[PDB]
Amino acid sequence: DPYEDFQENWNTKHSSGVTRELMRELNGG
Amino acid sequence: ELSRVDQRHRASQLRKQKKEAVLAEKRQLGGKDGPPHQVLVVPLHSRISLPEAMQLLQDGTVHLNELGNTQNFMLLCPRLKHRWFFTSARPGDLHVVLDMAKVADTILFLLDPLEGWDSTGDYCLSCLFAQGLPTYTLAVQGISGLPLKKQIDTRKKLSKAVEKRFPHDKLLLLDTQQEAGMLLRQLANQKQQHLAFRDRRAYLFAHAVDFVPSEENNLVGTLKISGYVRGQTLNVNRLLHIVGYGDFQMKQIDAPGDPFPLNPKVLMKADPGRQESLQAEVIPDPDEEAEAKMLEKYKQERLEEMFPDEVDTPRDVAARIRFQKYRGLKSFRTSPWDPKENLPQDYARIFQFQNFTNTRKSIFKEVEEKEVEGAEVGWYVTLHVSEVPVSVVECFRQGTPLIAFSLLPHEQKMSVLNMVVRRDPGNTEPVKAKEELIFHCGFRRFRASPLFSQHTAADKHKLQRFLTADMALVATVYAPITFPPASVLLFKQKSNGMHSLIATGHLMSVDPDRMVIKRVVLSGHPFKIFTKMAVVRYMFFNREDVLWFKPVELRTKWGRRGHIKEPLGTHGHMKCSFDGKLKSQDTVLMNLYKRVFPKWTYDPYVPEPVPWLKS
Amino acid sequence: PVARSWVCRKTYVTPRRPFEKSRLDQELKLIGEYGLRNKREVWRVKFTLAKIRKAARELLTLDEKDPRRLFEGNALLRRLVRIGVLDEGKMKLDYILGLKIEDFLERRLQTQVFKLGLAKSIHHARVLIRQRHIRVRKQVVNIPSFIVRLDSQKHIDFSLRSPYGGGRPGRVKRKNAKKG
Amino acid sequence: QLIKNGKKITAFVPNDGCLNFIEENDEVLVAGFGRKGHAVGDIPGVRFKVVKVANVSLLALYKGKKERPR
RNA sequence: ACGGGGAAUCAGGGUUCGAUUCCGGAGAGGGAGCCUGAGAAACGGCUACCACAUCCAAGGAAGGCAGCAGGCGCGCAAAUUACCCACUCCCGACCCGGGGAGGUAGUGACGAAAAAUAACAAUACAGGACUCUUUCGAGGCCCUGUAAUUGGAAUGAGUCCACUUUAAAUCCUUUAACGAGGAUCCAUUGGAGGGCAAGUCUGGUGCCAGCAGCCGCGGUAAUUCCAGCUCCAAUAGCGUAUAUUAAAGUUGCUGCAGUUAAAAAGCUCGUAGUUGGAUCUCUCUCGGCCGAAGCGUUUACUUUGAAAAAA
Repeated sequence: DPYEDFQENWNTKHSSGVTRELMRELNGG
Repeated sequence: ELSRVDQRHRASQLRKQKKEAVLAEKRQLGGKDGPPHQVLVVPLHSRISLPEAMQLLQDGTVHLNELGNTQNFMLLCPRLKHRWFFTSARPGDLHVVLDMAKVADTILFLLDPLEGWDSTGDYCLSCLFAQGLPTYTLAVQGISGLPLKKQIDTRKKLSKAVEKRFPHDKLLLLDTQQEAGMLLRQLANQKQQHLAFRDRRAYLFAHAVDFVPSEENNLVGTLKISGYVRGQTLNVNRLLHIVGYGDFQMKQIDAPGDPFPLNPKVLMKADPGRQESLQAEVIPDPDEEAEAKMLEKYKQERLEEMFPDEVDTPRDVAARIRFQKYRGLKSFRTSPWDPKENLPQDYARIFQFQNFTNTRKSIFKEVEEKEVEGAEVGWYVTLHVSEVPVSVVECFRQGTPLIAFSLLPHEQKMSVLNMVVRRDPGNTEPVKAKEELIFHCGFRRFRASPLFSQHTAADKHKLQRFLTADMALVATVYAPITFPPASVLLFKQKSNGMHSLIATGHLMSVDPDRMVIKRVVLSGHPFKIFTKMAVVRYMFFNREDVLWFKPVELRTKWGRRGHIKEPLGTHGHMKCSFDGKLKSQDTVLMNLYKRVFPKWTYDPYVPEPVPWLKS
Repeated sequence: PVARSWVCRKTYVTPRRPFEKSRLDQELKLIGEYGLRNKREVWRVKFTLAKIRKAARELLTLDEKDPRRLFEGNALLRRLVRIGVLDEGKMKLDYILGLKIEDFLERRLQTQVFKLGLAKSIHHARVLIRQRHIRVRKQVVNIPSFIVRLDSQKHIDFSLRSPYGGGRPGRVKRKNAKKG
Repeated sequence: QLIKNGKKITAFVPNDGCLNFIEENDEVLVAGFGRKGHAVGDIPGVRFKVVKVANVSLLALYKGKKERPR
């Protein structure tokens, strides 16, 4: 779940990675 | 700089400054006065027979000075008016290469067209690079002996397979003497690599050795060694070291006529007793069982690259008895240590310095900035030595040359030499901290028993019990004093007297003040942990020695500092305060330290190695 | 002084932004569709289109009765009809701006060998051109990016020395005949 | 200590175990660090990095392609 | 800083480079003076001096590679002491001789152009898609492969006779013969946190080693170090360093800013500079009506013409 992992880890060291993964899920192809 | 003319002037001075300093050492070699242009030639690949090529470069005028086996001759072609000198050696032979490629001015390598080199030539190639290479030139022999298309590839299929040894150089081939005529010009106009060792001492090469003994029953007499002087001004009151047969004092020099001049008997110096320094190294006043050792040396070495000094604590004898001699340091670099607290009785047999660098700069200045009354270079001086045994004579009739060179003051006694080594990765065998190894420390040859140590700038140094392949280590041993710099080689007989090259490097400062320290790590285990307290099983066993090692600070394997607080067991348990909270995975361990001194196993005799081959 | 000419010219431009999705995607679709080798074969055909758009975009500022526009503009459309990219009824100077990369890539010799049926895939055309099996009117052509003109489209065939059209078999068939 | 004007320079030996290919008094080709005469972040006041030692490349020694010449 | 023709970049404006093969200048170690000649202040001429430096029998003699090669030195930094006057042209008494001018090879990943490293077919898939079955499932209809599954057909790279090329050779082009199944005849260079395409996979290390242009990473579960696998980008090329151009509307003419972010002179006078309000609708003495000659106060502007080296 990219939604939850972004909503949890947007503050941590892994913020850039979970934002990348969330845009991958939202935009999509 | 200021204004275009005082910038063009400012360039002209510094151009003149550099262009005149490069000329003040060019006349060190091969002038019209002519200390002869020594060219050592070796073939790498054993397919290349050396009498194939030397006949082709023989003819200006050829003078075959006969030797034991190899033809070591001199050449004069006065269409270019220079005096060449040709010596020749064989690949892999450590004896006949290393003794006259050390006084040589030029090395001429002969490569094969097919491959670069065989396996045995790569061996003596490694020792020559670490000994200090003179001016070197590649050469090849069988290029035009290949077809008219297959020779433009053969230089090109070779010259990249040389660069992992020889990064860039052109290759002058050898098929004709009109091919070799372009070699001697290329040989003549090089950039002269200056060997930093030899341009402070006065050395010589043997052209003809003559002998008559004083007495025959004692098998020792006096030599008539003849050859050119090639170093500095050879003083008469200095000592004389033959490179393979120890040090001694000569009694008479005399300059005969030059047997080989470029363009075509008087006694002058004698040795007194008042100036000649005395010869004393010390102060006068006071198969499967070794395989069973081999398989554990692939293992007891490997207890060092995963565990630093994990020893077993003594269960039988008390801890104040087994590790009585050691001590604990609060900080390994910033602790005080008296450098002369416990001198061994061997340190009453070595020589000291008041300040090594400032006594080096005063003995460096006198050979160059001061002119002594010795015989000047370029001459042909034969020499009468006092007392050398007869064994040095007939081996010259076998073919090896004998090299003798003068010594600086305070170069005959004993001290404690420190020398940087790097382990050569051509060998894979482990070496203990107190083995017997063949040392080649700056024109000397001796066996020794060193102490491997670490290369830091602080005063203390921790003993490395074995040899590693990547960290640069320092050997430490009693040896005669050689002033730095000096190139080092280290060998070891594997079997049949074959010398395995294991370590190369250079020389550090010779002094006994280098503190080499043997450690021992006492490992324990904490088994009841609390809030910032700890109960450590197994580190000690008695109750009383916990108060002995109480002031010695503790460390863990996870970086935690700590110290012993109290004991709580009548058995070997203890309470220890700490700074972080200990983890359940930890292993608390303490460090014990003591000084260590090397062994006195010095011997000037080295066995002559065999032709080095593979197995 | 020498009798040499140093007049050369690069035939491609690389993009301003190197890692851009949907530029990467579109050029990979054009590589796979037309059997090309690398990106530089798309950047080359993007470059000759950008030279043709730019020269027409210059000629569109001069008026309809300019000398230079009437001469040089009619000579630009003549080449684009000649190589078969434009048609004949679209020879105003404003159907140049409606050309694309795919119009220029359909005229290579590789895709025309595939279109005429002398191959059976777009990668089978690359080898059949490159192994010297394909000739144009008399001449063996060894280059896949040979832009086939409109009059040379009716003469593309199988190269009379080849095992496919001519008849003397290759290296492999004759050795198997030796082992028969 | 630079050859062509005598000036002195502290240069950074880049990868790991790359000081172990260098001894003293060795000849070293030095580059810039990449910021055109300014320091590169972590290191204070260091504007240069070693490229080649002993006329062989550090990337050739680190990756084990060649041997250190003595 | 030799100058131009030009070169790189560029929406438009611009900016920077131009030692370098064409034109023009200068100079032959540094200044100076001459002879000869149509032409030189000439250096592959001479005479001096200053600076280097060769031989010498010690009395003397001879020098000038910023020509082609080659050497040393310098340096981050640059090729052969090769062949030929056959080409392009030049000199001479000359259809004939000569030319390191120039041409031809060699070295050459400066750089630019083309362009291999595989294609195809039959099977099988617990692969996808198209027609039917409610669905199981029925098919050469179209595609795909972590099939090191099978199978012949195609071919260069090499090896190599011959021709051709050339002064003579080479190279390419053309052809014999051999030449591919892990077609081992193996493609590399950087990367995988974000800028920015692409793994919080596994092992090791534990603010160490080290990475990282920037932000940041590493203190025992490291998406970032050292490696294995996998994936990505360009691809016979790809990293790094420095100069420079765009990005930079962060030098601003186009086209920036100035209360508080960097910034309006303490105030006023003032010469140069810069900028300045309305207003004004072709003819005389001659030649065969058509040309001369004059203008009108002088210009800026704009349009045409002719002159602007080739590359």
